[PDB]
Amino acid sequence: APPPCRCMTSSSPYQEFLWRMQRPGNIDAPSYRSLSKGTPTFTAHTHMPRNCYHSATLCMHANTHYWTGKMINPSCPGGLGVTVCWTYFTQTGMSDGGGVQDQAREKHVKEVISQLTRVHGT
Amino acid sequence: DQVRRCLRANLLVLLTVVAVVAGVALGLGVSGAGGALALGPERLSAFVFPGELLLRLLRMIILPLVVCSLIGGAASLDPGALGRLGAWALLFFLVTTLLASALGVGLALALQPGAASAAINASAENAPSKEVLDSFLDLARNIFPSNLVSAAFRSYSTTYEERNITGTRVKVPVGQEVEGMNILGLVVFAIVFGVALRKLGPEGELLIRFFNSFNEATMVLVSWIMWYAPVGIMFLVAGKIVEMEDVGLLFARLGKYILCCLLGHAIHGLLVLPLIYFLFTRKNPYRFLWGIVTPLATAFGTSSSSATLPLMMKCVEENNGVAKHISRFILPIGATVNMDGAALFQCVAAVFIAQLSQQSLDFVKIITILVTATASSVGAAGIPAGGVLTLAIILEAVNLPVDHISLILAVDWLVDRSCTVLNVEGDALGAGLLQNYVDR
Amino acid sequence: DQVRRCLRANLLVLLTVVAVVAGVALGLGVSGAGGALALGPERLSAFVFPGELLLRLLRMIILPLVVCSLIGGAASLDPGALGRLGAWALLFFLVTTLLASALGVGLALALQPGAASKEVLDSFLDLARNIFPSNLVSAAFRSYSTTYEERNITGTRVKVPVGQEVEGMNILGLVVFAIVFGVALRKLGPEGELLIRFFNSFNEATMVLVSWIMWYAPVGIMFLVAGKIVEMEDVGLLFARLGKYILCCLLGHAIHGLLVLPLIYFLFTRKNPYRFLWGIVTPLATAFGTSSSSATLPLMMKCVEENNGVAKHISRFILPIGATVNMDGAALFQCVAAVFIAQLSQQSLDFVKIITILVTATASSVGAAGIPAGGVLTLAIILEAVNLPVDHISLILAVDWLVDRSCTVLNVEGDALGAGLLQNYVDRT
Amino acid sequence: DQVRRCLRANLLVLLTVVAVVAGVALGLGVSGAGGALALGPERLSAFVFPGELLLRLLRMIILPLVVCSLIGGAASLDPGALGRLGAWALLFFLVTTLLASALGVGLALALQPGAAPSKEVLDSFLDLARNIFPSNLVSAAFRSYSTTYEERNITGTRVKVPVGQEVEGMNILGLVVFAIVFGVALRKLGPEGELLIRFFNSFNEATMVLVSWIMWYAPVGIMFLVAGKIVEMEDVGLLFARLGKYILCCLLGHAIHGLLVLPLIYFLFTRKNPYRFLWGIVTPLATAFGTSSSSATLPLMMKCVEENNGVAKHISRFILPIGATVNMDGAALFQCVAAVFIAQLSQQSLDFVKIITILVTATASSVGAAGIPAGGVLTLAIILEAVNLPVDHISLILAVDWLVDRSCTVLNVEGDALGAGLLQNYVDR
Repeated sequence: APPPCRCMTSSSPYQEFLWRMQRPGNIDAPSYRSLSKGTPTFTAHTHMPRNCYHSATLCMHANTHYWTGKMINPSCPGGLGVTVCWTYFTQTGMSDGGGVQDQAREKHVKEVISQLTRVHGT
Repeated sequence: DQVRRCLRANLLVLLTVVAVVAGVALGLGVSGAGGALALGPERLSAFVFPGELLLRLLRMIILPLVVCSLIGGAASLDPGALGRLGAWALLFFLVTTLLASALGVGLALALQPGAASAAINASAENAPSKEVLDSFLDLARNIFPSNLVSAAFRSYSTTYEERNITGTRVKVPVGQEVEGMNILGLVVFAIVFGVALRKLGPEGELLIRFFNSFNEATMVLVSWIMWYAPVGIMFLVAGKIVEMEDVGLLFARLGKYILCCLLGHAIHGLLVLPLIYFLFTRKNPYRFLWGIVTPLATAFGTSSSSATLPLMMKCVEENNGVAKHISRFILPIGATVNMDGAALFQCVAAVFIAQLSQQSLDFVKIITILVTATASSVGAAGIPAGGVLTLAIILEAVNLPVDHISLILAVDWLVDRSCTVLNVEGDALGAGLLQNYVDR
Repeated sequence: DQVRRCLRANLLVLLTVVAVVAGVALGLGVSGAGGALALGPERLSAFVFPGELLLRLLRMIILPLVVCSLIGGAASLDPGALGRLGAWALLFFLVTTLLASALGVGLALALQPGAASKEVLDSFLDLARNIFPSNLVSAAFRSYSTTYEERNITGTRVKVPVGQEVEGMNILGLVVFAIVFGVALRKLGPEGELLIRFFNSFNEATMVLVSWIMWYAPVGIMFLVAGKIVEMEDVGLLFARLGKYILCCLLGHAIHGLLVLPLIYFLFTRKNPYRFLWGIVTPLATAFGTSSSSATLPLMMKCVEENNGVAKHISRFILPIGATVNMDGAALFQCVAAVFIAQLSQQSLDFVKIITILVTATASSVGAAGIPAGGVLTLAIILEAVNLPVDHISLILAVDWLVDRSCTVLNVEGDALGAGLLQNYVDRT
Repeated sequence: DQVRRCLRANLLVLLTVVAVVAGVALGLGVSGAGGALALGPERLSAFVFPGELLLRLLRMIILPLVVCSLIGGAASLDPGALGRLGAWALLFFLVTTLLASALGVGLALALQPGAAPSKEVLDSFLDLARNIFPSNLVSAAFRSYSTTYEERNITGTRVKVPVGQEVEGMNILGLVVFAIVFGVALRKLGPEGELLIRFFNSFNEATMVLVSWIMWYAPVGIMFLVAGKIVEMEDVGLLFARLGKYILCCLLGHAIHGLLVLPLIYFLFTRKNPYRFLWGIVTPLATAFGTSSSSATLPLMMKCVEENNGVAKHISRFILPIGATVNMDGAALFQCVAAVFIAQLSQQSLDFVKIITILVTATASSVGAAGIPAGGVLTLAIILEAVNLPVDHISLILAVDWLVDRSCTVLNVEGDALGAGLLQNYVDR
């Protein structure tokens, strides 16, 4: 039901180099090996702070749900003004100060509570 | 009258215990005659605000207190003496962590929380995991922070970039600094700066005087906040009880897990650490516990060992009069290193998850889960819900399914508070043993 | 000649005036060949750049100044300052400051000098969260603010509020922390003195730099005014709102002292206030001439001993030392100016914003050491705490030359009336 | 024998040089036996971690060192003498940067190695000016300023307006400027500022002790950095066959500038042996080549210039922190050579005006570039947009970026040290 994701990697290696150099806490230049090469492909981040997107929507890729949105800060992953995709849940034990990933976490835990309470009732 | 003098001397601890009792009673009464549904979300936020305010007041004090206290403590002792005291303290910390972890594993194996397993009750998607080597490298990066100002409010954590989902996923790791105070890096830098100040001389003397005066002013602020603490504790307990829904119905099948966690916490806090204190100091550990009642109750209210560090420091200073330098060097380190309740939580939770999925536990698996629980308890954040990430690392190391983590997060609000109580008790008891050793 | 020395001593005021006039002239000359011309709306931030540089410079030296100044000022108070008399004097001064600010805010909104998203009433908990910051270093550059969502999960239009740290520089929380740290430092004793010396030396170092920025201020003010005239119309409401505002605030604080100090003198002493006023005429006229409370300090002492029944000790306690944070009229100026600026930006400041502004204003009611245009830095601090626009301060600095003498007269009147009340209180005991 | 005593005297130099050589050898050996394909991702990360640890250790102490050293240095001289010294320092920096840029342009033209939101050059200059004067010291301690273009007007009139926002960085330049001004202010005060002077001096001495411990750790980190950088290569043969002329141009220009041009200037103005000074600073040069960052090797440079060579305390602590940010000759030569190489790749002719713009914009970019690894790549976009013919396919420059960046760092720190020695002699005269 969600529309397909259009979240490609960097078109040029320089853009990837630029956004990976200005990420918070960076200490060294990214290696040329780690930069994406060839034809662009789908990519997804495992964590994205709430202060990087104005709004996020669900998208589908390979029968898996992802969040998609537009970045508002060059220090945020993906660059500046680049539509990127990130995973439905953030890393376990990790928080992004609210936002879609957190809201998904509490949604999942409340669904678990509801079904487990129903199990108790039966 | 003698009783009047007794209440006047112990007015704070009685106020704190009455606040806890009144908070539990008020939460139960509001939940029974209503809850989050009878009053709107705005009324709920207004109701729970004073406790959050108390937590914010304690969190405002942590950074200058830890930095100044560790600088003064490291600079007031010889580098060799500081090294010997720190080595013994780390030995004590690891001994307590192993004892708590072993006790937790034994109780979790004896009572079998996941024996019935209800009806599995797991599926949407699977949350991403963090590799073990990446977690240890993250710990090593948080030590020696890159930027001193930036480490005061944010810390390093590695993330991943899932590329080519259909095209042979590679999971390239890319790291970034996320929100959350880097206590450990500041602690390490403070210790190194203190030993450098001692190595310097008279210039170090001027800076030592500066930081000691800053710590004393911070202690005056702590004294003022400690009086407001009971109201915040009451409102935290009441609001957390009211917000949480369907008491008992959750417990009807989680009772085994809750019993395992709380029984391990009670045994470690009433028979293991007091036993070590009695066998090493020949004093009464329960007098020490009585002196530190209200930091334990503040920890119970806040569910954060980092928050309750200033109150524990003051209570250790006035009651059970540990010397200032040894207390101010040991307590900040143990607030981020010694986490006995957390280790017991993670061992019990991992065994419960393993029993949910009907997997054998053998012997080498128990050994590696104990070692990884101990080695990953250090460096864990003192913030509330801080043991979930370390438990996830443990689960990744032990090769168990992760999808049942929601059952662990289901009832973690109370057992996390119990863990905080156990951690702060271990800190205080270690300070007591070290004070008795330096008295001899 | 004496006039040359007089102009040299007031070099800054004349320099600022000539700068405002030249900025207006440059804006008028450029406009007509500007707007859609002079690079168009694009590349506009080139004419106004020196002013933005000045604004950045003023925003830089604010944090250490507020923190260190309030720590030093808070540790300089004393309950032991004559015991009851010092407590009564600070209490009376406190009440006057809180009432003067309330009168100014009320009269400001009452006349509305200006006026040619949605935030609920429960924003007071957000304010209370802001004043007691969770993290001190995060409070140095960012502040808490609640936003709203829509979930459509439990019914429709839930509008659940979730808060996050965005911006604001959170000075108010720092002010509270500075006051508490200062009183704790005084409470400490013979250790606290080293830290007190440290912070006072830091404030002194910060003040020379502030003086340097005040010297750089005219080019930025000129370029600010020039940029502000082109983006709008000069014949437009900006002028009429300045005639409204300068005059409004003037008459405001004037009648303020005229009816407020007299009432407190009477209901407490049952004497004739105009007899007290007639005795201290020539210090008031000296204050009108010099526009500086520091200048008329020797004259108040001479006129107060003989013309009023002050004793030597009570006079030497009220006129000096008491002059710190004494300026009531300055507070009326900054409150009226902040309200005028708020209506200038067409912003709905409903109630919590108003109260926070009033409190910050009473607190910064200090500063200036009493120099002319001494309320401008504290007004800038007020604008910074309330996240109101600061770039429109140049219109306020444009015309302070005339209001400041009125403010000085009000300040010296408050000083003299406070001396009269304290002398009558200690005579009657 | 005296050989062992000599080895004991120069143990640090030997350890760092042997660390660099062993890093090269280990990188080549590991690349021969698998080239990170046999290692795999996890083993590669564990292999390259210790160098990152050394870099983080050196970045940990750069902020307090720069701030305290600059305050003490600015307070250790009179304002007039400091102004004269600064004027000479910036003149030397400008002349050296222009010479390096001209040499790079000439060599790239002679050898001919050639055969997305935008950013206006005026906005880049304004961003540099804004970073010089920070708006928040605590915020400027960990992030910088950069402009952004967005469409806020109607779709009929689509024009790019510049908006401002904060990006991650260090903004070391603004902190340098603020520290210098604060030191001058502290010297303006009398006995009041002496306590602060002693405070900052003590903090600097403690930071120097940490510097000594970290530099004792350094050789292992340098070895692993070099080894990891060598291992990360993919196709050495094809990469060299494509970029050999460009690598030769950059390294030959750097070698000419570091062995002929700067020693000649030093010899004419000092009449001593510049290579003795270079021998004194071997260890910071090798550390700079190991870490590829001028900020990390600044403490070792200050210590070695102060101890091994006869340079006064105030001169080193005032000049070297400034030159570690504003004086970058190697980055200038890099950026000029890369711009000419990219222009020749696109078959775009460069006349006199384009060459002059390349030189001027390269000087401005080198002033604005940061002392972080691969810091000169970012301002290459500014230069390319200034010429506006070379669309930004800087991707061909990379994959050999580490080696040329390392040469740039060595050249920059060498220029800083030579300028410090020249100013020491000029003061001594």
